[PDB]
Amino acid sequence: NSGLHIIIFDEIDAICKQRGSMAGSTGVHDTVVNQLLSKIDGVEQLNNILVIGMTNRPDLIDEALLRPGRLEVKMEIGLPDEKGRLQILHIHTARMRGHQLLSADV
Amino acid sequence: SGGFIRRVTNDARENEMDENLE
Amino acid sequence: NPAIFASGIIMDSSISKQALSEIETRHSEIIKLENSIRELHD
Amino acid sequence: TRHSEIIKLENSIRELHD
Repeated sequence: NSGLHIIIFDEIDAICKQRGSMAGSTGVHDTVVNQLLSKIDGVEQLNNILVIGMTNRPDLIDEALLRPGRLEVKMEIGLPDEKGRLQILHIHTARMRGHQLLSADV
Repeated sequence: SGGFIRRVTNDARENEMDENLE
Repeated sequence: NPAIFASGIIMDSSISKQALSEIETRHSEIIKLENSIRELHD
Repeated sequence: TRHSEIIKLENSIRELHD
């Protein structure tokens, strides 16, 4: 019986990368990944965390960090279709429409 | 009463001093 | 071409900081206490 | 804890002096 703890990573491809690909950093970009892996799921077990990651280059992230049990739900966010564009354009003009600042011919 | 000197560098020198003060 | 840089990582931390640490100010009061009890004993 | 002990010692010394 414990609360929920959330952690958000932004631009996760800056610190986590395929192990051994980099060379010349003096070894600082090779222990960070090991610590992260050992901490998310190690000999000790946690059950009250939720980690969210965002990235623009999904192909460079470590493979051992994407197996089920560490980062399961992989989603793709893409361009909308006509209905989506209509929904966005309705969402972004409600305030103007409410106060009668939008003309009648739009 | 828990000590008499701050442990800026610990070390044996910091013990006896404290002890002496006590 | 033969042209590449390097980056350093520092293993530097040692005996406590310069006398901005409290060692000297700590040392100060002991002499005053010594004066006091010297007075009492005499 | 420092101030308490140091001021206590000084108070004792002053009492003896008086």
